[PDB]
Amino acid sequence: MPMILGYWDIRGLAHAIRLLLEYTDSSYEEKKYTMGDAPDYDRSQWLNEKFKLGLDFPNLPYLIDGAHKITQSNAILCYIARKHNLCGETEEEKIRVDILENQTMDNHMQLGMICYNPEFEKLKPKYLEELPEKLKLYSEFLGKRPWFAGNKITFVDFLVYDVLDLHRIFEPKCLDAFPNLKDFISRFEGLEKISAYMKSSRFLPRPVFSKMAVWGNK
Amino acid sequence: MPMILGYWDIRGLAHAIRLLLEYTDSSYEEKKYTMGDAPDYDRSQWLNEKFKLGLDFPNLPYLIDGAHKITQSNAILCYIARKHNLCGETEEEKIRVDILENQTMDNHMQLGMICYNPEFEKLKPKYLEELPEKLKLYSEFLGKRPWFAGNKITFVDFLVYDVLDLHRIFEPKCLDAFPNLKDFISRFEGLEKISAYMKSSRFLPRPVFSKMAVWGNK
Ligand code: NA
Repeated sequence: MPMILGYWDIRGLAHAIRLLLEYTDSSYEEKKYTMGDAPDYDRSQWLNEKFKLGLDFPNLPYLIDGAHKITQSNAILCYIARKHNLCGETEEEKIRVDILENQTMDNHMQLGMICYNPEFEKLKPKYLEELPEKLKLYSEFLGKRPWFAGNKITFVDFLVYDVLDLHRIFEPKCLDAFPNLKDFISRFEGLEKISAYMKSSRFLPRPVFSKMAVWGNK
Repeated sequence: MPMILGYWDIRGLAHAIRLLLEYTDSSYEEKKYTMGDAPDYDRSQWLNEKFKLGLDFPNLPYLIDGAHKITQSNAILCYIARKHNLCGETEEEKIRVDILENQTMDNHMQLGMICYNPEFEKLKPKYLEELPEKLKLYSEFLGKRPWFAGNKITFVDFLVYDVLDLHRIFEPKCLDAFPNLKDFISRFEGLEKISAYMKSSRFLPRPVFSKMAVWGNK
């Protein structure tokens, strides 16, 4: 019965999924892949079973729940969310969820691109220069709402939390100009099932990225 | 009052949206922004309006429909699709829709990455070496189904059509090994409203990408 979540033994793209699985009290186990160390960074464990699990578009992370085999982190989150009415009910909520689902991936991928290239320190200045405007848009989108879709928490709160928390690790002061984002993080981490998970042995906040990353590899 | 689709005067990320608006007999008009040529690629036409349209995360394309102001092309597609029950009904359809919404963006962005890269000619051979396996995944996922979510067309058929068609422009023979994908294209282009639109003066198949592209800029 327990679902299987497959991913590298890192935080990465599985962080929001792990948090949502824990928030919804879902029964799951993790299939963990380990990347080899430098200089080769072997990925054989995944690449050689990548095509042996019945996934339609093999990729990490994946979720196996009975006959349902899902890839793409956002499709995984949506699947879990539908089981728990975490998807937005009003048309307004649904639009906000769809926008943020795609926007959070853009901003995550932009950080991933800066952290996997070797000129990271050469490219980091322009990134931090353009970062406050990115966070301001999140802060203004939230405004006075408790959650990003409106009055009710949805799966995109888990995506926005991950994006925000990644950046306060990346730059510790980046949220100081945005008190409503700091309060959002405080309220998210204070949710009973989330707080219990973050204080448990399963909590895997680091490394942020794979061994292949210039930043966040450890 | 027609909806407003705003984008560059190219095919780009708006193709699937244009096709879906046409299939659904939507009332819309297009706000076309023109981009300057190299090396500056002037976008001041967009920049002078970018923050004055009510968009939460200003970006192109956008869709304005009364009070609803939407960015992210997948969010735009979902908004139009919900008006016409084109998002999938059963859980099984919804999973396939969710996977494909994100998978098609992945493959779209992977072609965009090499076509916008200055070393395009250096990178093309390996991309073409890996292309058959990518398309095989779409062919095996479709199987003998008429549409990608199952027995009824959904908005992700428009997304898959665009990615496949982009690649037969890029590599004309690339679908030859996959008859069910060729048949799918025939079915998509054989929809009455798509057929009429493709013969219309509104059809805009080229340029594939923006003026900044190395491949597909004209
Ligand atoms: Na939808």
